[PDB]
Amino acid sequence: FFHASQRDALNQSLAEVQGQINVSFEFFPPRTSEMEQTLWNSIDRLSSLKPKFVSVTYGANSGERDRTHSIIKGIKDRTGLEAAPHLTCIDATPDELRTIARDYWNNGIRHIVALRGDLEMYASDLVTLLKEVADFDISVAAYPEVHPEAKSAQADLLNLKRKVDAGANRAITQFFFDVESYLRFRDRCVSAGIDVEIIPGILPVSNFKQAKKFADMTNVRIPAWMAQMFDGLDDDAETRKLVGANIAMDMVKILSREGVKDFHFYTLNRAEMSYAICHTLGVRP
Amino acid sequence: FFHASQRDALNQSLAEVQGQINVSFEFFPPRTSEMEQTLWNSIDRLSSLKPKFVSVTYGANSGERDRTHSIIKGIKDRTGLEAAPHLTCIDATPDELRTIARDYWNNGIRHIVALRGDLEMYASDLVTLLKEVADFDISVAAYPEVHPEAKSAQADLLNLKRKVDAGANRAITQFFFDVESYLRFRDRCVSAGIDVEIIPGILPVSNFKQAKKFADMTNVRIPAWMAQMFDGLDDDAETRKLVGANIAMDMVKILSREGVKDFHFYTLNRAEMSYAICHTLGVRP
Amino acid sequence: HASQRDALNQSLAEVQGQINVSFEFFPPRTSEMEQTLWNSIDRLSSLKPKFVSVTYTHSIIKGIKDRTGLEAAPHLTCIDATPDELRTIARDYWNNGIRHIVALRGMYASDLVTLLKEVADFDISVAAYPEVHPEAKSAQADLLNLKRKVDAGANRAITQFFFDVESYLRFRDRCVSAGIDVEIIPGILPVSNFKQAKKFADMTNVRIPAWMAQMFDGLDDDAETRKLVGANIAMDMVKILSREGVKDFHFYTLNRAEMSYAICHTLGVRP
Amino acid sequence: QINVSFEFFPPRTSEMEQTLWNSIDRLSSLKPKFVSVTYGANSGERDRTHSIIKGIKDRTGLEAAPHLTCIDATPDELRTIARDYWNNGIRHIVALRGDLMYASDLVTLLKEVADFDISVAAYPEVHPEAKSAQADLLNLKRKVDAGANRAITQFFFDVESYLRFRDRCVSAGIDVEIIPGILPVSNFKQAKKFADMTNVRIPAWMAQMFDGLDDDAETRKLVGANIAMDMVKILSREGVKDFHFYTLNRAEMSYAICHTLGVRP
Ligand SMILES: Cc1cc2nc3c(=O)[nH]c(=O)nc-3n(C[C@H](O)[C@H](O)[C@H](O)COP(=O)(O)OP(=O)(O)OC[C@H]3O[C@@H](n4cnc5c(N)ncnc54)[C@H](O)[C@@H]3O)c2cc1C
Ligand SMILES: Cc1cc2nc3c(=O)[nH]c(=O)nc-3n(C[C@H](O)[C@H](O)[C@H](O)COP(=O)(O)OP(=O)(O)OC[C@H]3O[C@@H](n4cnc5c(N)ncnc54)[C@H](O)[C@@H]3O)c2cc1C
Ligand SMILES: Cc1cc2nc3c(=O)[nH]c(=O)nc-3n(C[C@H](O)[C@H](O)[C@H](O)COP(=O)(O)OP(=O)(O)OC[C@H]3O[C@@H](n4cnc5c(N)ncnc54)[C@H](O)[C@@H]3O)c2cc1C
Ligand SMILES: Cc1cc2nc3c(=O)[nH]c(=O)nc-3n(C[C@H](O)[C@H](O)[C@H](O)COP(=O)(O)OP(=O)(O)OC[C@H]3O[C@@H](n4cnc5c(N)ncnc54)[C@H](O)[C@@H]3O)c2cc1C
Ligand SMILES: NC(=O)C1=CN([C@@H]2O[C@H](COP(=O)(O)OP(=O)(O)OC[C@H]3O[C@@H](n4cnc5c(N)ncnc54)[C@H](O)[C@@H]3O)[C@@H](O)[C@H]2O)C=CC1
Ligand SMILES: NC(=O)C1=CN([C@@H]2O[C@H](COP(=O)(O)OP(=O)(O)OC[C@H]3O[C@@H](n4cnc5c(N)ncnc54)[C@H](O)[C@@H]3O)[C@@H](O)[C@H]2O)C=CC1
Ligand SMILES: NC(=O)C1=CN([C@@H]2O[C@H](COP(=O)(O)OP(=O)(O)OC[C@H]3O[C@@H](n4cnc5c(N)ncnc54)[C@H](O)[C@@H]3O)[C@@H](O)[C@H]2O)C=CC1
Ligand SMILES: NC(=O)C1=CN([C@@H]2O[C@H](COP(=O)(O)OP(=O)(O)OC[C@H]3O[C@@H](n4cnc5c(N)ncnc54)[C@H](O)[C@@H]3O)[C@@H](O)[C@H]2O)C=CC1
Repeated sequence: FFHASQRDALNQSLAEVQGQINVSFEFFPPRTSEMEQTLWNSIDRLSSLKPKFVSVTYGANSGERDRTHSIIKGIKDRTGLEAAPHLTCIDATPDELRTIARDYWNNGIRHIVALRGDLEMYASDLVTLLKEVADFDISVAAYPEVHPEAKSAQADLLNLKRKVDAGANRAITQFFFDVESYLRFRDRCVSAGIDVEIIPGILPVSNFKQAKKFADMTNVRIPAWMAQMFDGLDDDAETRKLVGANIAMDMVKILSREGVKDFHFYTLNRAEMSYAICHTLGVRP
Repeated sequence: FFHASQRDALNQSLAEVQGQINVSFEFFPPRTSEMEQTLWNSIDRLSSLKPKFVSVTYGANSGERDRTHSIIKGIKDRTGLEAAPHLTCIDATPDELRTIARDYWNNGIRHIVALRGDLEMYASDLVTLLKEVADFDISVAAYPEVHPEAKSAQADLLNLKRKVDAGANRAITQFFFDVESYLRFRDRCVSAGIDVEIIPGILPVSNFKQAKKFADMTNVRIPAWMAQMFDGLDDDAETRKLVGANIAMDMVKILSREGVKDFHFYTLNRAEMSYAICHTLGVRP
Repeated sequence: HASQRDALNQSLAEVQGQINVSFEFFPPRTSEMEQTLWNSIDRLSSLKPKFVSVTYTHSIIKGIKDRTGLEAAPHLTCIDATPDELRTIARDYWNNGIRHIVALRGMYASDLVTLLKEVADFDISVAAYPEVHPEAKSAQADLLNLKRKVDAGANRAITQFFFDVESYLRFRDRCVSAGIDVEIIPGILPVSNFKQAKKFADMTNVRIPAWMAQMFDGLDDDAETRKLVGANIAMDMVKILSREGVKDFHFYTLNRAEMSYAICHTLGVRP
Repeated sequence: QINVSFEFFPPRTSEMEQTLWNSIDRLSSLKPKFVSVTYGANSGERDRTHSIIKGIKDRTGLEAAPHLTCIDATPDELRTIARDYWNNGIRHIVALRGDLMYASDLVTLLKEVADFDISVAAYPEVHPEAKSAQADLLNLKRKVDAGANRAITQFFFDVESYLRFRDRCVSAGIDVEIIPGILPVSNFKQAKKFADMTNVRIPAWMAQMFDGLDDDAETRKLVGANIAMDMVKILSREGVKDFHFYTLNRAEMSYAICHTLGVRP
């Protein structure tokens, strides 16, 4: 009865949203010939979905800044899509950052994901610095379950407001598996007067061990039912993929029904899962 | 809020049912060396799930009866699992059927899926004939959306009652995608005084074109959202598999919450999807 | 509540093209009603119903068959007729292309079914009463009679109109567990005139739910609102019935096509 | 227990003028809490809106609220107009911006003139020009904080959309009533045009329901009344006790819908 009809309604609603969802994909700089090939294969397949934009990460304190910039250029040259480099300020001086920013702008890179990076400058300072350089589109990190270093949930929330007030035109969340946490956070952002959309960062899980490691380092809660779902699958990649896709598809269906029309996917350079999740959202070639 | 909490509750409930679900798998006689290999690979993998039983189909009017019996023997000899041959009465005389039945019993085959088969004997007649031969475990076909040849839903329902009264100890449904139809049918079976469990026959869909063909021939309704879900995937087998697994997993989660503790899977000789669906039900090696 | 409504409406939209409908008419008593009736026939015919029937007549049936070609099934009662004449009329119909006959009493219906059977292989349709026929001594008794009529050869059963959906559903559940293997086709009475409808009800022992009485309260002089409210009630009823598996509907048009036509439209039954 | 309001538009032809007054007489018997009259910048102007408001008041004694926008109007002009309306007994105004001062600026301006009862527009499916859903919700809060006494929503056909929106409003601390604007549909072509211009979602089952009825007004009316009655029934079950009807100057449908809600003469 209830559970059945609820499913049908949720499913039909999702079907009718086709054509109204905006998506973006996050990639990281390949470290090997194999990953390089995989990445470009993924870029080609996901580019057909016409994402609002794609972004490329940059490991803070890595000194591999050139890799990020190189990938960004290649993406623009091959797809004509807007590619946003992630830029951290914890490992660079204001002068270096202004130089880096000016170069991006002159190279046609007009969207930057401004982050602080892990341990004189916090992300909000980078946002201001970037806005002084040029009228950049700026995306910043949001934490539904609170950044692990925040003094309080209130402080972390106020910090997001600070970043938006400084010029950030959108917020992208750390991944989460507790859907209610995201929804509650979205309401709190309204209460704090934040007027930008809080874009959910979605992590499709095929490798649970890896996800649990990411999660444990970021204070993200993995529900008991999810841990039980992946238990016993250490050596079953096929079942992990099916189970993970089911989880992600369930997640975006509920989010879509709650009015979310923008999704950012942590692809980890693989396209299969994100491509299928987008398919269910009506985002097709 | 609502949709979110409902998901969490459904998911947690499913997690807690681990160890209480009975499953069975249906296979068909391979027609080529390739399918033969695939089938035994699937048998080996699904056998580790300890199914209550497995069954092997027999195409009515095919004259390939020996193929079914051969596969059944091989399964018993290799796994030690109960293997139930499907037996049709539309293409054999009572004498031939009694002979066939006696041979099965003497060969250790004590469970038969008694069916009529497509066009002097209806399935109910076969049930009676089988019970006279020996004390067989007998499974019969049930149709939540009504068999296409029934004079009415009432007649088809009364026919199921006839089969049970004649000796059938369980009913297995034709596949369905409208979960409410199964639930309503289960309630009607109670109203008709049928005291056996109505086991849902689950069809995990990876090939939509094939499923639609099966469905159109059997009066099974494919919801509009499901047709839209597979639209545009004719040449994308990977996405079809992920989408189909999501549908099947959603289906058994809702069924499980409604008290269903028995599931029969139409594997079409492939194990991957059914194996993963069983994993979500807590049915693991 | 909201989601369930969305699910019900969608499932209804998908049943489009699989529901069978039939329309019941009555012989006109005036030139005006003659005009109205045939206009309805032309209108409702475009919906290609499984069949249409005329209360008891033979002429109207012929005209319908000659004008639309639809299976016109005339009603037949046991009153004012002898078994001899019955067989005569029965054979008179079958010999005129009339294959479907709604056997009614008005010497019971069962005997009428048996008689038509012993004459030819007609498609017999009898009456069913979800709220028990007023004359019947008991619910079970009237129930067994229906079975007797079905056993006698009644192909399908058509219920007296009703407004309490649960009553029809409970009755259908008792019909199956009673061994009746025919579909209990719900007879739908779209209400535009509450006074007239309440009259029929009090004459057939049909219950008018309190909510229905309240819904029509104060509309004696508001035909417009009555029609919208009645169409709504009939709409909701067939929607719920459809979700319960009912794929056959019989409409008591009272020779008017507007409402029945609209209700069919929502069931996917369109030209 | 349930309060209703009706919205009308200034007639532009003699035929529509007759229709409107017939509808006013019919609907006034239901004693609505108030009725409102829309404004068409290039389709009637403020004088026509005002004329109808005055006529309704004189003929029925009902509270009539003009829809007042601030496009191509100066603050001084708006103050002069509001003062005149107040002095003439018009004490409820539906304050709007109008398509391209924001509505919140008008609310403030009006409250400075007098203690007007003020209603503002709300969008369950977000105003088309809003930066985001969050920004549109914060704007509604700004309008309420500026003095708006209630919010009236753009029409919708996805009931859950309205329910989820109402919940977000409450979470945001918006304490006034979020009154659903109901559009009974008898002309689907016209409704779809309205919807396509305002980001309002039309469920698949609904589009399907009106398919093939382009030249069948009778069936459209019966089908649309069913949809509307179904909608208000669910909304009522969910705690809604105020409905605003987009009559499009016709009374039959809204009258019947109110009847089912127990709102009768
Ligand atoms: C969408 C997304 C993409 C990412 N991509 C990358 C990437 O490519 N490379 C990489 O290195 N990292 C990346 N990260 C990780 C990120 O850099 C870390 O989470 C980092 O520790 C914080 O960065 P931030 O931009 O959130 O910092 P901030 O917004 O500055 O927040 C960090 C902490 O400082 C606190 N804070 C802010 N201002 C003050 C103040 N004045 N005093 C005290 N505390 C204060 C905050 O509450 C918080 O606890 C990403 C995160 C997200 C969610
Ligand atoms: C779990 C499952 C497994 C199957 N496996 C196979 C297989 O291996 N091989 C194969 O050939 N087919 C198979 N089928 C398909 C099946 O044989 C067809 O659906 C067939 O047309 C009916 O078989 P049945 O056993 O349901 O027949 P029955 O139960 O006899 O029903 C068939 C029809 O006859 C009607 N009926 C019954 N008694 C009477 C009566 N006395 N008078 C009039 N009508 C009556 C019923 O209402 C129904 O419409 C399977 C179906 C299911 C659901
Ligand atoms: C679809 C429909 C169409 C109709 N069309 C017409 C029409 O065209 N013309 C017309 O004149 N009337 C018509 N009627 C009304 C009908 O004729 C009356 O309801 C009438 O009272 C007889 O009903 P019946 O045909 O069910 O007879 P029956 O089926 O014989 O049942 C009537 C009563 O007799 C009782 N009963 C049956 N057998 C016995 C027995 N052996 N001993 C004692 N009690 C017994 C039953 O329980 C019941 O109370 C229609 C009704 C319906 C529902
Ligand atoms: C009940 C109802 C009745 C209506 N009646 C009429 C009528 O009679 N005549 C007519 O012409 N129109 C009418 N409208 C249509 C309305 O005028 C349009 O929707 C118009 O485009 C916006 O009006 P508003 O009052 O909602 O403006 P606002 O509430 O000002 O909203 C308009 C947009 O501006 C945004 N916004 C608000 N403040 C700011 C800011 N400071 N910076 C940036 N963006 C901001 C909002 O989020 C929104 O996208 C009606 C609408 C409703 C729902
Ligand atoms: N939340 C996010 O989107 C990201 C967070 N980070 C954080 O910064 C640290 C340093 O980055 P790297 O030098 O690349 O470390 P790394 O080399 O371990 O990570 C490689 C890549 O994996 C992906 N990844 C890693 N952690 C992730 C996370 N928590 N969420 C989503 N994607 C993730 C990113 O694409 C990252 O570039 C990471 O260990 C992580 O803590 C880094 C990139 C993205
Ligand atoms: N419902 C069921 O479980 C089955 C139904 N059937 C019906 O009997 C007919 C004849 O059988 P075959 O000679 O094998 O035809 P076939 O050669 O086309 O089918 C081969 C196999 O595919 C699977 N299959 C086909 N239709 C199916 C269905 N509707 N549901 C679940 N599995 C299905 C069965 O394992 C079947 O043995 C089929 O076309 C079908 O209509 C046959 C087997 C199973
Ligand atoms: N339930 C039914 O389908 C029918 C019931 N009857 C009833 O049997 C008696 C004799 O019939 P008439 O001389 O035609 O009476 P009548 O002259 O009052 O009725 C004329 C026609 O209106 C329709 N009608 C009348 N009552 C109805 C009802 N309760 N339900 C559905 N349709 C109805 C029928 O088409 C009937 O032929 C009357 O009491 C009449 O109401 C007659 C025909 C059909
Ligand atoms: N949401 C509302 O209640 C209203 C919205 N508007 C919108 O403002 C803009 C300018 O208006 P006009 O030039 O008069 O357009 P128009 O000339 O197409 O509209 C004429 C009249 O029809 C009614 N109407 C039109 N759109 C409606 C809607 N979406 N919802 C309810 N009633 C509606 C109103 O009474 C309006 O005065 C248009 O986009 C129009 O849709 C105008 C009046 C009311």
